[PDB]
Parts: sequence; C-alpha cells; structure tokens
Amino acid sequence: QNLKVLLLYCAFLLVMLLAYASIFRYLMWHLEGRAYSFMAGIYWTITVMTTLGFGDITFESDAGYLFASIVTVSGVIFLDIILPFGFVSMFLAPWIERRLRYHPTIELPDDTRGHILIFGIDPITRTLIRKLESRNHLFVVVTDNYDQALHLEEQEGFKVVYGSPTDAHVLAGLRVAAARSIIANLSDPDNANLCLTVRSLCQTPIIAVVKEPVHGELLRLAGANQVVPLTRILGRYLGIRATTCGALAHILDSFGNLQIAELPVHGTPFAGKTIGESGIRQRTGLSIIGVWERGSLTTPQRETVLTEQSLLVLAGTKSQLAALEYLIGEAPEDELIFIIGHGRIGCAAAAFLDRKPVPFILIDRQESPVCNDHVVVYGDATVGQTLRQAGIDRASGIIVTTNDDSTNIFLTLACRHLHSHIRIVARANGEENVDQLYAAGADFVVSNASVGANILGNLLEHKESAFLSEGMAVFRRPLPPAMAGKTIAETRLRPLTGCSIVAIEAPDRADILISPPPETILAEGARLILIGTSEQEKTFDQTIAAR
Amino acid sequence: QNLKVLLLYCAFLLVMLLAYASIFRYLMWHLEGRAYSFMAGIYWTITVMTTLGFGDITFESDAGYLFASIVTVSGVIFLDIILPFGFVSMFLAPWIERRLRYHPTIELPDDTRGHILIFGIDPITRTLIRKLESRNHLFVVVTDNYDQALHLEEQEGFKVVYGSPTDAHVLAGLRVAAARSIIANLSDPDNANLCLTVRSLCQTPIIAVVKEPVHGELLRLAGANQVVPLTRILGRYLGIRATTEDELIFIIGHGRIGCAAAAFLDRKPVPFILIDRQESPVCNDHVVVYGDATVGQTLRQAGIDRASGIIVTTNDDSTNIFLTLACRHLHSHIRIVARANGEENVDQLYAAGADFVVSNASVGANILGNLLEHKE
Amino acid sequence: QNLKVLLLYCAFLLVMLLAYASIFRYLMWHLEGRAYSFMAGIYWTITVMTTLGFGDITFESDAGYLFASIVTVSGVIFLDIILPFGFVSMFLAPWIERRLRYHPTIELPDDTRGHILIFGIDPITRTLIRKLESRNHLFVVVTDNYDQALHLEEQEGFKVVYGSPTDAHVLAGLRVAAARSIIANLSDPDNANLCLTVRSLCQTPIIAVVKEPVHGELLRLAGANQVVPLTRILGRYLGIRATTCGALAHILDSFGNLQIAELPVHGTPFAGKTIGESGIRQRTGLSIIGVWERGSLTTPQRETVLTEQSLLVLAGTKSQLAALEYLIGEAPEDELIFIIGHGRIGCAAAAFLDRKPVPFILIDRQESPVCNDHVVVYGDATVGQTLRQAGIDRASGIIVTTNDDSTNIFLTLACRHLHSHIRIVARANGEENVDQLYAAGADFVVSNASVGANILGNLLEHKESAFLSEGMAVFRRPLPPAMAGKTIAETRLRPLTGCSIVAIEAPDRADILISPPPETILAEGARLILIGTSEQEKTFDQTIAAR
Amino acid sequence: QNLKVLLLYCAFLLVMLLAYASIFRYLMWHLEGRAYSFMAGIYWTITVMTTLGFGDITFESDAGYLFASIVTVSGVIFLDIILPFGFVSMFLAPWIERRLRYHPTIELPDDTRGHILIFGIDPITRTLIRKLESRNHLFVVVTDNYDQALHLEEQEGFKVVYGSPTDAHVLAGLRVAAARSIIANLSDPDNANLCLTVRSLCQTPIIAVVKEPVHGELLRLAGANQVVPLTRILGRYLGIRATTEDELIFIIGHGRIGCAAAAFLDRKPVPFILIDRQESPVCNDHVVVYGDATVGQTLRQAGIDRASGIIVTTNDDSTNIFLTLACRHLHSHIRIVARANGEENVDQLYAAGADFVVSNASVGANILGNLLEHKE
Ligand SMILES: Nc1ncnc2c1ncn2[C@@H]1O[C@H](COP(=O)(O)OP(=O)(O)O)[C@@H](O)[C@H]1O
Ligand SMILES: Nc1ncnc2c1ncn2[C@@H]1O[C@H](COP(=O)(O)OP(=O)(O)O)[C@@H](O)[C@H]1O
Ligand SMILES: Nc1ncnc2c1ncn2[C@@H]1O[C@H](COP(=O)(O)OP(=O)(O)O)[C@@H](O)[C@H]1O
Ligand SMILES: Nc1ncnc2c1ncn2[C@@H]1O[C@H](COP(=O)(O)OP(=O)(O)O)[C@@H](O)[C@H]1O
Ligand SMILES: OC[C@H]1O[C@H](O)[C@H](O)[C@@H](O)[C@@H]1O
Ligand SMILES: OC[C@H]1O[C@H](O)[C@H](O)[C@@H](O)[C@@H]1O
Ligand SMILES: [Ca+2]
Ligand SMILES: [Ca+2]
Ligand SMILES: [Ca+2]
Ligand SMILES: [Ca+2]
Ligand SMILES: [K+]
Ligand SMILES: [K+]
Ligand SMILES: [K+]
Ligand SMILES: [K+]
Ligand SMILES: [K+]
Ligand SMILES: [Zn+2]
Ligand SMILES: [Zn+2]
Ligand SMILES: [Zn+2]
Ligand SMILES: [Zn+2]
Repeated sequence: QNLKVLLLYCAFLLVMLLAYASIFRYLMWHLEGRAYSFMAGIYWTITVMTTLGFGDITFESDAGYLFASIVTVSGVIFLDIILPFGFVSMFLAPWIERRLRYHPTIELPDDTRGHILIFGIDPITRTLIRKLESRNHLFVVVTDNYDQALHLEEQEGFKVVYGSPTDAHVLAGLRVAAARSIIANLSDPDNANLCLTVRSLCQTPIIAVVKEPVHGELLRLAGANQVVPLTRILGRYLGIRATTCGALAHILDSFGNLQIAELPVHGTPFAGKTIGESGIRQRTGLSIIGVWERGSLTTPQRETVLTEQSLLVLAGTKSQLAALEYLIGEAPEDELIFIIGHGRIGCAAAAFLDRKPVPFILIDRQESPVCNDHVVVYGDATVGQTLRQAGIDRASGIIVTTNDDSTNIFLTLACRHLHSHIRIVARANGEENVDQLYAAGADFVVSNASVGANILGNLLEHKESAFLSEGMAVFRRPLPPAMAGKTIAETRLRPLTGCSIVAIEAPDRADILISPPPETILAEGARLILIGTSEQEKTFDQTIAAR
Repeated sequence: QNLKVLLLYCAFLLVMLLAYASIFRYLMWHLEGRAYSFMAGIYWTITVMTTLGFGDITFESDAGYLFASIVTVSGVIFLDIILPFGFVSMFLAPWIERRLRYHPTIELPDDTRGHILIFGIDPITRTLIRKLESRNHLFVVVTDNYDQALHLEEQEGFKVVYGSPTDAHVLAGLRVAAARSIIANLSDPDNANLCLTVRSLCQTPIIAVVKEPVHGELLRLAGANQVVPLTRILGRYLGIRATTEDELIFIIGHGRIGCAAAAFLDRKPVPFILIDRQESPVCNDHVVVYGDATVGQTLRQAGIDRASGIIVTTNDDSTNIFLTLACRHLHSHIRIVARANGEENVDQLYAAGADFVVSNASVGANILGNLLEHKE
Repeated sequence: QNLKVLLLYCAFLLVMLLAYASIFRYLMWHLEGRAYSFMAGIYWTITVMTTLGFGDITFESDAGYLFASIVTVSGVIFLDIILPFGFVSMFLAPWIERRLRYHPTIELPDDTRGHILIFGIDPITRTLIRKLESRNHLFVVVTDNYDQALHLEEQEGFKVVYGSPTDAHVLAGLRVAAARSIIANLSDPDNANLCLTVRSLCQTPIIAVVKEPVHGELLRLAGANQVVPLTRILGRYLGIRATTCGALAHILDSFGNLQIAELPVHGTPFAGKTIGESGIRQRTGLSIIGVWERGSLTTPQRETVLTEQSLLVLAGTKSQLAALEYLIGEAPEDELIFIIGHGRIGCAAAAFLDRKPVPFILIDRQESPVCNDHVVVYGDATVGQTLRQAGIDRASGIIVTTNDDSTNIFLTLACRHLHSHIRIVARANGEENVDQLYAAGADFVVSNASVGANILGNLLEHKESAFLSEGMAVFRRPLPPAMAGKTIAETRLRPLTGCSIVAIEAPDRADILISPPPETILAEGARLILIGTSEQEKTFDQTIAAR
Repeated sequence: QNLKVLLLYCAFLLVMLLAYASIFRYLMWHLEGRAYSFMAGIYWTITVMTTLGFGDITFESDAGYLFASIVTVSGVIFLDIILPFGFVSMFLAPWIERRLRYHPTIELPDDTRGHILIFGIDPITRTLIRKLESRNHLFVVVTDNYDQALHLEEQEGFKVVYGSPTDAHVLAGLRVAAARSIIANLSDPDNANLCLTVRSLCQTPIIAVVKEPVHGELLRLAGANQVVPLTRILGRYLGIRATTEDELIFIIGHGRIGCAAAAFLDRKPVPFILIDRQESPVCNDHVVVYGDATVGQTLRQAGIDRASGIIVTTNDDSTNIFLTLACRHLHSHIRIVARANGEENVDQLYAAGADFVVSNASVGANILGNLLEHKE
C-alpha cells in the first residue's frame, strides 16, 4: 500500500518538474525574449526546487520573479516538508506503533483459503504448529486471551487472531468456510459450542480433542468430524509399557474382518531377535504393518532387530491375534503397578490396566474432581516414606505421571536408585525433558507433546482420506492367481471395485510394501491389504470375479 | 487546536516576509541608490530565507551585508529549526501519548449533553448499546477497571470513561446533570452508593438493575427512578416455558435466576429438583442437590430420568449448550428450556436440542430499551 | 544540564563564525590581493555555512577553493548533522523514554533537606499528602512495589522513590538524616524494622502508625518518637457516637493535675442550647478548649449553638469532670449496640464500649484472626434475615463498620428505613463517601481518611513542640492578682519559669483565647492554661513568687 | 556494527566525490574547452552536492546542464534522504527495541568463556555475586520469570539471561560447555532436571544447593559435583548458639531450618518447643504448637516463661526483628538467637536484643564462595 503512495508521489514530482520546465521556457520566451532548450529547462527547475540556485539563469521581469518564487516555494514544500513528513507518517509511525504497542489481529483477510484454524493452544498444539511449520502450512491460532495473543505474536511461527472462539461473527472473520481444517482443543463444553457454531456457517472438517472419553459421542453430535481422546490414548501408552512383559493392545476392529493391534516387545520372546527370526507372520498369519521405535514408524525387514523398546503394529483376524497371545504367552504372577499421579492421564492408565486386569496402586496428593471409580492412596509422592508406606517395594512397575516434568525426573531418579529392578514408565509433558527422563533411569518415556502432534498431524495430512477412511473399513485379500504377473495400473482394481491398495507383502517374507506405486508388478501368492467402503468390500470378490 | 497554532505561524511568516521585502527596498534605495520593485523584494526575501541564493541581487555595502545576514539567519531559525521542531513538539508528541501509551478518558467535554451513562457493562448493556444505535445516542460506559477501560476502547459503538463511579468529582466530569439518563447496573450496594451520589448533584433519571427484588425498595429510596428485577424476570420466564400428575422439573443451576425459576414453580405448584455445584450464599428456602452437572452420573444420581422437564441455567453458555446436547441425547423428547447469557449462543442452544431459549441479553435490553424510550 | 550543552554549542558555533570570518579576510588578502571588511567576512561565512551561496564573493585560487570547501562542509556538519542530532538526543530521546517507560527514582539528590518521608501508602497517607500539598511541603513516598511506584508517579502530587524501606543503603539514599520527619505506616513488624534501621543512621523524628495498640511500647523501643493507634482511635470515635446519650471520653491525664476529655452533645441536655446558656464552665469549673463540629475545631463563644452532632473538648481536674458527668447525668437502661464488622476498628469500637460497659453485639462474616476475646455472631449482614435473627430489633444503636463504603451506605440505608428511631454511626473508608452515608440516614459519620490525616498532620505541624510536649505536662493556673493589668511580653513568664501560655479565659465567660499573642493585656481574675516540663510546673509557683 | 556501515557509507561518498570531480574536469574540457584544476573539481562538486550553489562555475552546454542536474540530484538522494534515513533506520530503531520496550537477553555471545551460571537468584546468591566482585567474574543469573528478568536488569553487578533453565537449547546459548562453574539453587526436582540436562552437554562442575539432605545423594547421582545442605547447616548453627537441668529452648518457626535446629537439639539432648503457624508439609517427627507467634498470648500459652533460650527462625526478617524486640522486652536476660535472611537486617536483630545472629546470606555465600575458589 505504501510503496504505491511513495512512488505515486514520485510521479507527481516528475510531472511537476516537466510542467515547470515547460512553463520556464514559455516565460523566458514571451517575457524576456530568451530561448532556452528543454535540458536548460530541466536544469533550471531542478536547480531551484532543489535550492541549489546557481544564479547563472535568472529572470529580470517581475512576472519572472513571481514565477521563480512559486517554483522555489514548491520545492521547499514538496521536498523539505511533504517528503520527510510523508516518510515519518507512512513508514516510521506504523512501524513504531506495531513495535511498541500490540495491535490485535481481529480478522483474517477475505482471500484466505485452505488454512488450519487452531482453537486452544497448549504443548500438543504448540508442537503441532512447529512440526507443520516445517511444511509451511498456514496456521492461525485463535485465542480470547489478550495477554496470550501478545505472547504468541512476538515468537510468531503463526498468525494470531484475538477473538471469542464461539462468536460466529469471529468465525466468519476467520473465514472458516474457506478453511482447510479446524483443530478444536478447547474444553469439552467450549468445543461443543464451537462445532455447533462452525456448523451453522460451513461444513469444514473439525478435529476435536476430547478431555473426557465419554464426551466423544457428544462432540460428534455437535459436528466434529473426528474426535481424539488424548488423555485416554496417553494413559493407554503409559499402560502397555508398564507391564513386565509386553501384551497385545487392540486398536481398531474393522467390522470383525480385520483387527489392528500393537505390541510392545519388552519381556516378550521377540526381544533381542530379528523380525524374520521371530517368525511372527509364519506362526500367526498376521501382518506386521510397521515397527515403531525411537519415534519412527519404519517398515519391517527380515533383518530388522527388535529391541526392548520396540513396538510392533499388527493386522489380522481375531484368531490370528489369539495365536500371537499364546506365543507370548502367559503373564507373570504378582504384577503390582504403582501409578504416581491420578489426574486424567493417570486415571486413564489405571483404567487401561483394569481392562486386563493388572493390580495397580494410584497415588495422588489431592482427590480427583472427575473420578469416583478409583480408590486412591492420598499423599505427596515426593515427601519421604509416602511411597514406602504405600508398599512401593512389592511393586513390579511404576508409572510416573505427574503434571510436572522435574518431579517426574526426580521420582524416576529416586525409584530406579532404590529399585534397580522394576519397570519404570515415565510421562514427559514437554519434549525438552524426554531425554533426561531416560537418563534418570526410565525404561520407556511417553511424550505427550509429540504423541499428540503425531496423531493430530496425521489426521491433518491424511485428511483427503480421513473422512473417507471414517465410516470405511480396511480389509486384507490373498492375491488371486489370475493376476500373478500383472501390474497395479494394469489390473485397474479401483475403477472396477472402488477400493485401494495400501499394502503388498511377499508370500514367504516378513517384508511388506506400504502404499505401492501403480507400476508395481504383482507376484504370485502375495497378500494384499486394502481399504474401502463396506459396500465395496463385498463388491470386491463380486466385481473381481466378473472382470 | 493544532491547526490554529500552525496557521498562526504561517501568518507570522507572511508578515515577516512583507517586512523583510520592504526593508530590503528601503535599504537598497537609501544605502545604494538602487530602486527595486515590490515583487523584487518578495522574490529576494524568498530567495534568501529559503537559502536558494541566486546571487543576482546582492548588496555591496556593509549595512547591506549585515541586513542580508539577518534575513539569512531568520530563514534558518524560522524554517529549518522552529518549523520542524514545531511539527514534532506540536503533533508528533500527541501521537505518543495517545497511541504508544494508552490514555483513558477521565472526563467528558464541558458541553456534553443528552448522553446516556452506563455503569456496569455486561452482555445485557452491551446488547442495549448495539440495539439503540439507530437512534444514535451517545452512550458512555464507565468503569473503574483500567484493563476493562482499555479493552472497551477498541470494541466501540460507545465512549469509555475511566474513574470511580461513586466519586462525585468523577460524575461531574461526566456531566451527569446534563445527561439524558443513567443505567445503574452495578451491585446492589454499589448502585445505592451511585444513586445517592448522583442525587446530590442532579435529578437525572436513573434506571437501576437490581439483583435481589427485596432491594428494589431501597434503590428507589436511594433515588432510582425505575427498578428492574432482571434475574426474577428471567427466572420467571424460564419457569413459564418449563410448563406452558407425575410432573418433575430438573433445574440445573441454583444461582439467582434458577432460584427465581424455582420460586416460580413453587407457586403453581410443580415439583422440581435443583442442582448446583455450590451452596447458595443468599438463599436457604430451597433444597439443593450439590454436584457438578457436567462431571458424570451426577444427573442420573439426582434422578433426571423421571423428570418431565429440564431447565438449564448456568452462568456459562458453553456449559448450557453442552448440557442441552447431553440431555437431548439421553432423552429425545423431554422438554428442555435453556438459558442464553449472550445472544451469540442462542442459536447453538436451539441446535443443541432446546425447545425454548430465554435470551438474557435480548430480554434485558428490550426492557431497558423500552424504559429508555418510553420514560424519555 | 541540557540548556548548558545547548548554548555552549552556540558559543562554539559563534567562535567558529569569527574564526572563519577572520581567516577569510586573511586569505582574500594574501592569496588574491583583495581587501574585505569584518562585516563582509561575517556575511560571507554565514552565506556559506548556511548554504545560501550568493556567489557574489568567491575565491579564484585553489587554496581559496580548499578553504571555501572546508567552511562549506563545516556548515553541513554543524548545522545539518550535529544540531538536529544533538536535539533528537538531548531533548527528544529523554522525553520519549520518561513518557513511554517508567524509570524508577532509586535515590534522592544529596542536597535534599527537611523533607517528609512517607513509608506505607493508603487512604490516610494519601489524604495527608493532598492536605499538606496545599502547604507545598516536600513529600517523598517510598515503596517496594514496582506496579505501585508507577501508578503514583503518573498522578504525582509527590515524588516517588522505589526501594526496600528497610535497607539502610536505601535510607541513606533517601537522606533520612537530612529529613524533617518520617511517617512509618507499614505493618508493625516492618515499622519496627524501619525505626531500628533509621535510628542506626540518624535521630530524625519518626511517627509510627501502630496496627495493634499493644505494640505501641514495642515501637517506641525501636525508636519511634510518636506512636498513633489509628484503629483504636477510630473505634473509639465510632464508639462515643453510638450511645443514645453523649458521655465523657477521657483523652489525656497530665499527671493527675489536668485532664482532657471530649464529650459528644447528642442526647445530652446541652443539645439545642448555646454554650453560655448551658453554663458548663460555671457549673463544672471546667475549661471548654474547643467545639469540634463539621470537621472544624472552633473556639467557644457564649452564643455558639451546640447541635446534636457537636463535640466539646474539655480540660480540668478529676473532680471537675465528675461534676459534668453528674450534670448529664445518668445513662438510659437497656442500651444495645449492634456493631456490624469485627475487624480491627470494629473490634476497637466494641473494646471501647466494654470500657464503660455498654451491651453490644458483634457481627462479621468471618472469624477474627487477631482477636480471641470477643464473642461474635457470624453472618453476612447483607443477606436477608441475618440482622433480624441477631435481634437487631431491640437494638438502640448500630455502628456500621465494614471495610467497604458501598456496603456501609447500603446497610445504613436499610437500617434507617426499618428502624427510623435508633442511633446509626457509620464508618467512611474514603471521604468521597462521607456525604452519602449522611444522606443514607446516618446520625454521625466517622471518616478514617480525614481523622487519620488530621492527627498525623498535627503531629507534623506541631513537631517543633511535639517531642517537646512529649514527656511534658499541660497545666492550668489562676492568674495571680499581681499581674492584673500587665501584658504577656511584659510579665516575661517564659524566661523566668520556662512554661508557655497556650490559653487565657475570662473570669465570667465561656470565652477563651487560644495561643495568646505576646501583646495581650492580662485581666483580673483570669484563668491561665499553660504547658511545660514537670520540673517547670513545680518551679512555676516558686519562680513566680521570687520574681 | 553501526560504526562500520556508517563509515563504509562515508567511503562511498568520498569515492562519489572524486568520481564527480574527475567527470567534471573531463566534461569541462571536452565539452566546453575549459581547463579546471583538481581542487576546482572537488570545490565544484562539494558546492553542488551540498546545494550551496555559488554559481561561479557553471556549464553552458546541454550536456553540461544534464551532468549538473545528475550531481545535484545525487547530493539530495545521498545527503538529504539516505543519510538521515540512515541515522533513523540504523540507530534510532535500536533505541526503541532496547529502551522503550524491554528486550531480555536469551543467549550469550558465542565466545563467552569462564563465566559462572547462577540458577535460582536469592539473598544468598545475590550476596555471593556482590561478594566475589573483586575477583571480577562474569556472573550470569538465569530466570524463567520475565518480571524477575526485568527487575534484575537494572540492579546489576551481573548479567541476566531469560529462558527455561531446564532447556538444552537454552543452556547451549548459555555456553555451559565453556563455563567455569554452575550454581544450582532451584528446587530439588528442578536441580535434578538441571543437572541431568547440563550433564548431557558437558562436564562443567555443578554446585547444587539441596533443601532436603536426604536428596543429597540423588543430586550427586544426577551429576552435581558438590552438594550443599544449607538449611541443615543454618539450623545446626542456630542450635549451637542456643546452648554453647531445667533447660528449655523455644524455637519460633518450624520451617526447614527451624526443623534442622530442633533435629540438632534432639541429639544433645535439650528439650525444646516448636511454634509455627502451619503444619509442616515435609515433616512429622517433631511435635509442633500451632499459632501465629505475632498475634497475642500465643507465646505465653505455649509456656515461653520457663524457657531458657529462644531461637527466632521465620522466613521473614521483620517478623524476626519484631519477635526479638518483644522477647527482649519481656525477659531482659534470656538467651536469644536470631535468624537473618538477608544481611541488611543483621544489625537491627542485634539492636533488637539478640545475643547471636546467624546470617543466612553471609553464611551461604561464604560456603559457596569457598567452594567456587577452592574447587576451581
Ligand atoms: N508430588 C506428587 N505426588 C502425588 N501426586 C502428584 C504429585 N505432584 C502432582 N501430582 C498429581 O498428578 C496429577 C497430574 O495430572 P493432571 O495433569 O492433573 O491430569 P493428567 O493425569 O491427565 O496429566 C495431579 O492430580 C496432581 O495431584
Ligand atoms: N456445571 C455446573 N453444575 C451445577 N451448577 C453450575 C454449574 N456451572 C455453574 N453452575 C451454577 O450456576 C450458578 C450461576 O448463577 P447465576 O449466574 O447468578 O444465575 P442462575 O440462577 O441462572 O444460575 C452458580 O451458582 C453456579 O454454581
Ligand atoms: N456484609 C458483611 N457482613 C458482616 N461483616 C462484614 C461484611 N462485609 C465486611 N465485613 C467485615 O468487616 C470487617 C472489616 O474490617 P477491617 O477493614 O478488616 O478492619 P477494621 O475493622 O479495622 O476496618 C471484616 O472483618 C469483614 O469480615
Ligand atoms: N509469625 C509466625 N509464627 C510462627 N511461624 C511463622 C511465623 N511466620 C513465619 N513462620 C514460619 O516460618 C517458616 C519458614 O520456614 P523456612 O523459611 O523454610 O525455614 P525456617 O526453618 O527457618 O523457618 C514457615 O513454616 C512459617 O510458617
Ligand atoms: O524556446 C522558445 C522557442 O519558442 C518557439 O518555439 C520559437 O520557434 C523558438 O525560436 C523558441 O526557441
Ligand atoms: O583586509 C586585509 C587588510 O590587511 C591589512 O590590515 C592591510 O593593512 C589592509 O589594507 C587590508 O585591508
Ligand atoms: Ca530437561
Ligand atoms: Ca455460539
Ligand atoms: Ca459516594
Ligand atoms: Ca534492616
Ligand atoms: K552569480
Ligand atoms: K548563486
Ligand atoms: K540549501
Ligand atoms: K543555495
Ligand atoms: K546558491
Ligand atoms: Zn480414576
Ligand atoms: Zn433458592
Ligand atoms: Zn474483638
Ligand atoms: Zn521437624
């Protein structure tokens, strides 16, 4: 806006120069009978407006004096007054204001399209923003907290809009209809308010982070396209790690046709072994769709070594998972898990361990305001003897799940020093503490920030097939001998059936190809894993038989 | 003010020009025997004070040199020093004390007349201002809270004054005597203070919004012209909608309004159940079940199944929406009457499953509006 | 500092002008054989430094060119660079800093003498400062609260120093030794800390406002020259006003020789009557040393009318006060005083009423943290029925003493409307509410702010005879017939005895002259009231008999 | 940095001058057949770019006019626009971001070496810095509290960094690897976090101040080189002074230090009485009389009459002074040992009536000082 005003002024200046130069020649002629060239006219007019004033060309008439004077004042006005004033008002004042006084962004420009609206800032969403700023996605966080909007604009890896997240006028200004996605990370009541409100304007996909798993149905009702029970998921993860030996954890039941389950490898026979050596696919009929270790979901190779901290992601039928549990097989007796911290996550961990069930003890300094189902040992786990008196000694595992990382580090530090034998699973509230938790002696660390972001991020990047894969089922099919040699693009499975190929695995290998390219040549006896509607899964073996 | 001093300066300049032009001609004549025209004196003086310096017209005498030096230094003092120092001191300084450091208005212009003072800004009064904008009144809201004065400075269809509502010196700079009307929407003790204070200065009509209907008489006594028991009115509105045996009405929220609702259902009578997360500080005529309506089995363990009606009356609209959603989810047909604290939430309450929605802001503003128009 | 730097620059500029002018003439001569005058030299040098450049006087030599150039650059540097920069750095930058950013005054300049140090800001001291700013006394308030020091510098009717009030380094910077007086209005422990600390530096008189009357001796021990029990005094004042009829309140016992007592006139026979009509001096032998009414301690005239709100200040012997109490004389039965608010002042009021004693009831919403001696009826006096249930009906008086003026107004409003008969005494925390308390129906209002300031102010203005009148006694003497006609300055009572004349009263009048001028002619039979040491009160009748 | 750009500009100017002076001579010659000296070219160019404009040397040709116009516009662009815009943009802007809006230091210069990091500023560490100033170390204190960073910016004999003490990215910009020593004076859990974090970057020696002596072992385990149990030391100091039957010692204040004092008197043994206004959150081996030592009969109703010694150990120095005064007032000769939290109060405690005064700041600093010098 300002460079235009700047150089539009330069246009006016230039036109003024020509005009005065032209009139200068006109007057020198008609008033004094002197002829000057165009260059002389420019030269004189510059000399005067610029106040150099050589004096080698002057008028002698009064009318020439009046004109010289007019041109002279014009220079003083348009080079010594307007120009610096224009500068101090179009450049300096705006900058000094924005740099001395926070001016809240109330509204998003009309043209904004395909942006990600973030409602409710916290470690999870802060980590999300940093993780997808590495992709340079357009993130707008929205807050109704003035002191917060300030703080977020100074280290702005993101634009901030200050406004009530539940006003439709605000949402309109945020251009929610034009938005790509929306993360709803407010309280459950505010989220409910937000979804209903956004839904009154648009059909933009909303991802809600629910604080109490029972409110999930309620938030879908309000209009959330996806609901993520973080504290439950986080508790579940502190849970599967706390047992002395690893154990299956069912993730998705895709109609009873295909199950997805995860298995931590600690304490299991598979620990220390390589994948093909453990022979899981051969003995279970399961598919290993990935090895999550060190924060990276990698694809399974035969020579890939499973460590105590590894976690297998598995897919197969209900009976194939039962075979795996037999191979493990039987849990050790007198398992006793101390869960320090009885907030939402601590509660979630205990609730997961009760699903099995595994004997646990909850400790917290205060009584839960939300839970009435769990008996808790009240005490400060930091003040001496409190853990001892709770029977920390006959414990086989400690989950340390406090809202404070330093306390978690300190507890992990102490427990591992007094009980070098037992399993220690620690909660990291920020990723800046994960390493020290390990250094303190924790066997595994669950990092809320990254886990939360990994989920939300994947729901975001796989959005184009998220609400597609929502209501749809993932299934597995033995590659029919008819296509033993043909390529994916040649078979044309999608325009006939409507399903997609998300995995191919070899008949006698633990090696699987994830999301195969259309030029992939299909081998004989191979096993396909597909995803599609519950009307395309039945119209598969039908349509594939017809053509 | 800035224009006058600036153009008063231009006048002094213009005088100084004519002065120097004339002295120039006078000296040129008497000192050097040269005759120059009036236009030549202007042109020369402009030429020298502007530092152009053509040099085509110069004195040759010492006295002419001395004069020329004086006019040169004048141009510098008055165009290159004072004029720019003028700019900065005169109107770059107002820009700092009004744009870099927030300066709240502590007084209205002496001649302010016909304005409606607002004491106690809230959804109701904010809705009132944004409702009567087509009549174009000058609404002035008054707060003694700096941060609130600051936030109300940008969100505007109204002016903000900052000072103690109960200070007579503050009300005078507010020009109460010349105001059209006062809306007193502070606490009952504060309103009483305000009325008595205003009544010591003037007879400006006051509309007081009262929290406890028993205090209505006291507020009229302090000097309020009208008294509006909004919470009683709002509660009566909810109770009316909850009905028009085995009839049982669940009233979630036992604040002042939910209380008014139950006070209403007492007269019918229709049996009800009050739930609140707190013991009431002002009431002890009603039996309340304590608990957070949001947490869990709280509503079930209060017996919300054999209820025939539900009134949602929390001071928080998102809570209201959430409860409405949850109740409509559990029981597809049970009559739900819901409270909207701000009119921004009215539609989501309906979308949540409510059968009728009482809109506090809209109801308050209408009463207050119809009181501002009909009384004045 | 800056105007000196400003015009010292103008000196350098001027010297530069002369120098260049002189050299200009020197060079025109020796380099070109041209002679110019001094005026021509000034004229040329100004023309060039100022960049006018007429061109009617130029050099032709190269050395003349070099010189013209040097002078030219000098003007650009010293009129176009230095001068505006010097301005933007000595004028603009300091102002913009002080006006955009609060710079705390850490220290008082060395030369500061005779200033009043204020430690502990509140309504009392805020009122004090405004009351003695009308005298233009030098007030420095000291605070260790940053956010407060800011707030006080914007509406500065006073300089603010930001610092720990108990650091001797701070006190040294405050120049406590050079100070006139010091008001110690911190907590009792901080005050104790302050006195001891100040006393380690100087002997500057300290006035301490004690929060708990029992700590008074403790604070004198620490070094306070004067101790003021505000809450006790304030309670006492709500107390003497709450009874249905006025009653003597003893103030000072000057060794048993002379007592000072105050008497509110409400309910007494003296109400409605004029002073000489009530004939108090004649019937009691007392002196009426003043009539406090409407915030003004006036002198008593015979025709002065006593109203229900008046308060007599009285002086005389123990027996003369007993005579007055008989004249009153006997209090009405079934007195019942409701005291709403049981903080320090409320407690003080009850404690005063117990000195008599008068039956009272204390009401408060919380239990006192400091008092264990008073039985209190717990309740919110605002929520309905609470007062009724307390038996507010058989009350003869209500003291309303809450920390909140609006609540006091509202209570006063309600009580007077439900009980138009009973005595209502209200507490005003700020003077901006005193009038409305009266308008609400209060019979008398005690204004903490003004009362506090009136006391502190008088201890300050009478400082030159405060620590003098501290340890000294005030006494009254019948004017001996020997001086029946002589003038004060002629008697020479001070250089003989050492006492002072602070009052003269006529033999058959209620008219008294306060602080008589030395030219006063003494009448026959008159009664003198004097003040002096307990060694000059005995060496009075001795020295006055000898000469 | 500002000097270089500024004087690099002067160089460009000087080049431009010589350039224009030479072109001037060249054009004057080839275009007009006039020969001018080098000095004449400087003088002319200075005359034109500076807008003086003597006019004694002017071209007569169009090409000479065009050139003169170019040099004139150059003077304006480079002396009346860029140079002043240079001033403001180059060093009037740093003045706003460093003097009108506080900018905390979030990182130390890359080459910072030999500095002592302070984590947890308090009277002890503040006394430590102001004590070792004669050795002239570069003390850097680190806070994660903005307002505290701000206040510590003015009160200085030390530098202030602002960031999370337990962030590895923050400790790296703090150049821990090249630091002389670290004083860890946060809470026990925070100290543990800090040690482990520092130990992942470097082997810089750490002196941790520990609150609960049982946690000493844990802190060494986390990586602290020395562990200092100050509160135990301070309490032992008080208990030593309270003594060197019917001996009974009143210990006012049952925080960590007063506890340490009583833990000390247990070993002798000398019977004592603890008074505190609160139940201890960390202790339950000692019996405590609850009450505020200041309020009233509290000390008498605890039996402070038959006490033979009194230890004042409150976290507040004015409270300590006040109690000492009151105790010395009641009993003229009873041994009183008093705690000074900051050394500013040591003398008033003595003036209050104390027999011995333990100065936390002075004792802490000496230990920490003698640990900084002797270990390094
Ligand atoms: N030292 C401690 N000992 C026992 N419990 C603690 C301690 N410190 C914190 N806690 C508890 O840990 C819980 C924190 O969990 P919270 O953040 O509130 O929910 P969530 O479990 O989902 O993270 C709190 O309830 C808190 O009381
Ligand atoms: N989740 C909740 N469950 C039960 N009561 C609630 C809940 N949230 C708010 N409330 C109650 O709503 C009341 C607010 O009262 P108020 O705004 O004065 O009028 P109303 O009668 O409409 O509730 C409070 O007493 C508060 O305790
Ligand atoms: N509505 C009320 N009903 C009863 N007591 C009240 C009410 N409001 C305030 N109070 C009490 O009045 C007392 C205020 O006195 P406070 O300022 O604390 O000491 P002081 O008596 O010296 O002024 C408080 O203890 C407070 O509890
Ligand atoms: N007026 C008081 N009466 C009794 N105890 C007090 C009083 N003021 C402070 N305290 C106590 O002093 C204690 C402070 O403990 P701390 O600073 O950790 O070390 P210390 O052992 O020296 O007291 C607190 O427990 C606090 O309750
Ligand atoms: O510059 C003025 C000019 O005006 C006309 O065009 C004349 O023809 C020309 O001779 C003259 O030079
Ligand atoms: O201005 C220069 C002057 O120098 C000497 O003083 C000469 O005597 C004088 O003739 C000349 O005018
Ligand atoms: Ca860390
Ligand atoms: Ca809404
Ligand atoms: Ca008032
Ligand atoms: Ca001190
Ligand atoms: K010329
Ligand atoms: K010229
Ligand atoms: K010029
Ligand atoms: K010029
Ligand atoms: K010129
Ligand atoms: Zn639970
Ligand atoms: Zn009720
Ligand atoms: Zn009491
Ligand atoms: Zn202990």
